[PDB]
Amino acid sequence: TPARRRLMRDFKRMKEDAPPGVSASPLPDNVMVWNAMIIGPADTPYEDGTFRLLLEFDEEYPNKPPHVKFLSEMFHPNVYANGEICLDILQNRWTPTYDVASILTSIQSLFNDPNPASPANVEAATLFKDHKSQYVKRVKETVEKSWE
Amino acid sequence: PHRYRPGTVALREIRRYQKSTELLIRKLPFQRLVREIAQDFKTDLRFQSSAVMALQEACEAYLVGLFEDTNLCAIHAKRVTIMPKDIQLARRIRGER
Amino acid sequence: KPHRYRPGTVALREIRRYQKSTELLIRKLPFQRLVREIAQDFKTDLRFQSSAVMALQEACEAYLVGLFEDTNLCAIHAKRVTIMPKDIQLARRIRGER
Amino acid sequence: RSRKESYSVYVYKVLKQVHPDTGISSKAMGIMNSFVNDIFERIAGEASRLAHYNKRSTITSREIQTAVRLLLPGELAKHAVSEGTKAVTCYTSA
Amino acid sequence: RSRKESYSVYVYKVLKQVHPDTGISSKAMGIMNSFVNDIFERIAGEASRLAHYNKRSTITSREIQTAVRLLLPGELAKHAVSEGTKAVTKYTSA
Amino acid sequence: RDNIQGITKPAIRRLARRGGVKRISGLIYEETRGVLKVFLENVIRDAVTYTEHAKRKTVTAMDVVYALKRQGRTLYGFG
Amino acid sequence: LRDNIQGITKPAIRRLARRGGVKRISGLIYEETRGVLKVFLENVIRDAVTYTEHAKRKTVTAMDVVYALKRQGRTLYGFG
Amino acid sequence: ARAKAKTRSSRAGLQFPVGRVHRLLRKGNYSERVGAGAPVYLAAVLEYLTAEILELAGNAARDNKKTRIIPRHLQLAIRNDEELNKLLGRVTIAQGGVLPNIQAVLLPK
Amino acid sequence: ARAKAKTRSSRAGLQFPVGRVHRLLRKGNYSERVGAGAPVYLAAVLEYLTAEILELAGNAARDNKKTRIIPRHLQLAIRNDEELNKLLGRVTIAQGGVLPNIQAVLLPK
Amino acid sequence: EELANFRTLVYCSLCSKNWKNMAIKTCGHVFCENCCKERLAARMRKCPTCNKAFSSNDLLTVHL
Amino acid sequence: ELANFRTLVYCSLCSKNWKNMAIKTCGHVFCENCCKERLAARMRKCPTCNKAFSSNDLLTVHL
DNA sequence: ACAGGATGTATATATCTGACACGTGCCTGGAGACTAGGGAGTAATCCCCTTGGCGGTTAAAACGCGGGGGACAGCGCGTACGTGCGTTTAAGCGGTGCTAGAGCTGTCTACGACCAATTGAGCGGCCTCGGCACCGGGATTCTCCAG
DNA sequence: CTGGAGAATCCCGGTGCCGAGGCCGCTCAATTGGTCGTAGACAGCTCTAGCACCGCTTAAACGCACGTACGCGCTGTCCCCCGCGTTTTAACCGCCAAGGGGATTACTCCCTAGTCTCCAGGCACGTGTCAGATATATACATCCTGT
Ligand SMILES: [Zn+2]
Ligand SMILES: [Zn+2]
Ligand SMILES: [Zn+2]
Ligand SMILES: [Zn+2]
Repeated sequence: TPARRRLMRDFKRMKEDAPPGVSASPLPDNVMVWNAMIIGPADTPYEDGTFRLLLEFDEEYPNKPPHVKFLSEMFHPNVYANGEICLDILQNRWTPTYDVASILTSIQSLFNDPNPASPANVEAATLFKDHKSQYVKRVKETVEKSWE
Repeated sequence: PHRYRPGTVALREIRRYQKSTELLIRKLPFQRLVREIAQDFKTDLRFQSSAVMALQEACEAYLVGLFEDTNLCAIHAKRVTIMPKDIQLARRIRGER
Repeated sequence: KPHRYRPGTVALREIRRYQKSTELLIRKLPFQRLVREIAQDFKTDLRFQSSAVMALQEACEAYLVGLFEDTNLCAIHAKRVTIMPKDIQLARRIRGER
Repeated sequence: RSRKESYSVYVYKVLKQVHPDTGISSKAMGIMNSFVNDIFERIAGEASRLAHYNKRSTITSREIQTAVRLLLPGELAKHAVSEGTKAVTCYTSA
Repeated sequence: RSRKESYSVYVYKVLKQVHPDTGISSKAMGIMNSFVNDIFERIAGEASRLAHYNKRSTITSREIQTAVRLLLPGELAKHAVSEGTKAVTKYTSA
Repeated sequence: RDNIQGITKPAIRRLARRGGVKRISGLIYEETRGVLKVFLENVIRDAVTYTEHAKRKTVTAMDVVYALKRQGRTLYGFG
Repeated sequence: LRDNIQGITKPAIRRLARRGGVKRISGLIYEETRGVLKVFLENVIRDAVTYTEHAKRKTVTAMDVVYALKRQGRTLYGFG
Repeated sequence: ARAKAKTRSSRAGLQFPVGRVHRLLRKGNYSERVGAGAPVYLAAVLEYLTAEILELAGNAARDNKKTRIIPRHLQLAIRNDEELNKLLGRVTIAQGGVLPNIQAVLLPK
Repeated sequence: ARAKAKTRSSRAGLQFPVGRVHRLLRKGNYSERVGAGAPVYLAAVLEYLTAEILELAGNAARDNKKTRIIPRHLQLAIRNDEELNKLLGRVTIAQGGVLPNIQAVLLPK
Repeated sequence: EELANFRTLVYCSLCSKNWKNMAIKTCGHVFCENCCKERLAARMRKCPTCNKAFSSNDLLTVHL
Repeated sequence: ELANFRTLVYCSLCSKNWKNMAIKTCGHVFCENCCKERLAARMRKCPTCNKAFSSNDLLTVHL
């Protein structure tokens, strides 16, 4: 099917030209399920962290927005604690042209540049906006737990 | 003198009246018709101007839809002239007769 | 000598025969298979009550008989006795289905 | 001097959110208010029937899920369900 | 062991009051039950709409008479209104 | 009486033109003005029963809107 | 299940047309009858399954079909 | 030892239940309150309509030399009566069939 | 002295009122009880439908070189969109007119 | 590499399976009629590239 | 195929200016230089389908 | 097919105007907090009924063939409908006047909701016999071809 | 157009059977009797708006003559639908079996109705200006007759 065709294309893309600090790969027995982990981008308190994700795909990729879940705990104004991320490109702004590599680039970029206009974690937004020191301490502890 | 062949002025009228939104029936003769249709239900009723206008809008929309259907019937009968058989067929198929 | 009725006599007699009875005209088992096939497109491994399948069928012959009654009127309006696929389209468009 | 309620403010906000440099006539606002009332009544009446069929006494967001799916056709219902679900998720999260 | 209610007893009483030597099948009784339920729902829904339109909170016999006038056509409504008024008058007198 | 003749031949012709009709036979003007009065007797009869139930003497626009909605011909722009 | 629309056979469609008072029948009418029946069934079953899955049960009951038909303005008597 | 219970149906001289109709009106979410004469009026209307259809269906069954009313006779009674046909124009009756009528064009001559 | 009042519409990121919809649900005799998320969901659906119609009507108005939406543009937008045309197929729009379409048989050739 | 660039220029950036033969009257972009029509069917009236609103009548076919 | 791409990219009339202008009446695409030269030379008829075109029918195309 | 004249028809310019977009005061309906009760989510159990399978009968479906009835194209003719022009005719607009009646407020009383106790009517279960569907056989009628 | 032949339909009689009709617990739903708060009937007042009339403008309706385009009838062809007989298929019926899931009951807890207080968003009311309607002179597109 052209859906699995695209999925194989994205397999080749994320296996051969993985963007910096990120990785992704489907299961050899199911190209519809991908487990991912992202190394924290530079200039961040999130830098070099090991944030694992589970990505599950359907035949509606890339016609319908699929779901991506974190295999790591989350604490971010635009990211729910359960690993869900408040991002339109997979929630409200789904585009077929977006691929796994481009999605991961967008994800790693939002690490350096959050968008608190879309608040998913109110506590994380408050700490990031008003209590930068506490937010930095919490993010450092979270990234350490990601290493552990 | 100049003389348009039959079928051209009719096409321009179709184009003209499918582009506007005005009411095609005069106001006063329609009010008089409404007021006598309503006088066999109650005597000396009064009508709001907005009520009469809503009645006229509904009647004109209904008649325009019926004319579209009766035009389709005439075209189905390999004609271009509509005639009461076409109106009767449309009314019967839409379940009004 | 072979005996043959003129074309139209048995058609009229079977019009009378099927306008007097109340039985179901579509075969029940293939209709049920069609219903299940169509239902496969909305939810997998559904189960159907026999009364539900019978209700669907009772609805379908009633709908089709009404549509054919309108189609016959369209065909007669076109000054012919044979119903054609354009008559069904006219009937379904005037009612507001197409 | 009775006060009558309508959806004019909200329709005007949505209009300036969609087409920021477009106005609207007064008679078009009445048609939009009639549309909003008609759709509200359709959805509420269908949800009430669903609740009565299932022997429930509460109209929840699941009943409106089902009513929207029953009433709106095709992709118009697919997007409306998404918009409703996102709003409920945001409301429960905030 | 749930108990389900129907109109079979009353329909059978009316049948023996109208045609004293005529019976009815089980499938025809279900059709009559469906008819009675459908007409009940039509009249009740129309009376509810009338009461809501007139900003009332009570469904009286006047609302049901108006609903019968709106629903039933022609002479069928004229006879039904007479039957309803006679029953209400006899009930109030008894 | 005689107010059904106020629905004139040119008015019926331009209604047909908006409906998309190319030409009209002469026996249609008396057919459409009977169809129109049947429609009007159906709508006004419900509107006046709404007014009587309201115990009013005037037929309001919302009464006409309710009478039309009751026939599956809902109208936007009058309330 | 696949290709079950051909179970709606030519003689069945002919009997349905005969009950509708049709005297003579064109040969191209059968496939369109299949199409119309398929559209009608897809419209009714979609609402029936919606009612079924709103109640969170795996079985489509007769009441679901009755509600789906009543919603389309074609009330059916004799099934509850 | 208050008094012997007299039914509201028997007070109004009806066969259809008045208490059941009142209960169905009260639990149907139609209004906040229900008047006393509303169920009496509605039961009378329902009984009149039932009597009308049963009388016509009994006549139709008697015309077929039958002593039971089957759905065919109900369908014939409804579709032959002009008032009931327009009251129930959007109703399908299971096992009802259609009225036997053939267009005059299709008849031989 | 309790807390600053935040509207349920702003909490849900909507422009349509959630409180007014909840009140209309509670005063409409639709059910005995109304859930918390029902008005939020219904207001979002209403906002989406109004946004769709307003966007299409604005497109239709800009195609006519006008900056104000009149009922003609609403009618054109509704009857040109396949989904909305079936959603509002039995709706008459006052002062909306019809769409220009002439049958190909009537055109001269 | 330049061949891949011309692949991008001629083929629809969305599908990458058909030549660009369908242009947007509003923003000047061109795609294939199939992708434009399915995006319209998705009720998504925004440009894939510039995200500017558009309609069906704002779409015009192009040759070569 | 490289020559074919050169023809597709460059204007058919000029083969030196990239195709960047669309004609609403016929849907062909050419370059602004060639089309304005046609308009100024009264060459208001299409190179390919000979359809009439004017300054109003120019539509800029971007890749 | 082609060109020029005459008639609608789209376009640009200039001017009025009233309807819409905005601003302001205020009030009442939404929000916040709390309390209490029951609606429903969940778990467990029971057994009805849905699904699957197998074999035999045979009724319906499918296929083929011969033919004739109707669909469809073509052609001629005559009515009647479109077009245009001159002559009513009455619609439309404005302005004025009068008053019925819609809309609101304030009282107050009958009336329906609520609750507790009581009993009888209808529902589920359970028999039973006659209306009726079916098979066998004879009488009448409808269609069709030959006369 | 008027008669026989044959097929279908109709009419009558005998037989079984299962479904409609009647009957008995008994349980819950209808009935009866007070109590109370509020919904609606009633009376009065206001002032909006609906009805009636008159005069002038003039747009539209009406009436008539002409001609041509279209509706309609007739004729011929041929092809496609129908009636029929034969073979093939699978629908239908009866029986058996296993289990998924519909249909209850208990329990608890969390969700929502109800109430009181507060205040800000939305409604009513002014107000000015700009989008849009209107008049006029165009260049441009379109129809029609002669070529
Ligand atoms: Zn593409
Ligand atoms: Zn763009
Ligand atoms: Zn060039
Ligand atoms: Zn060209």
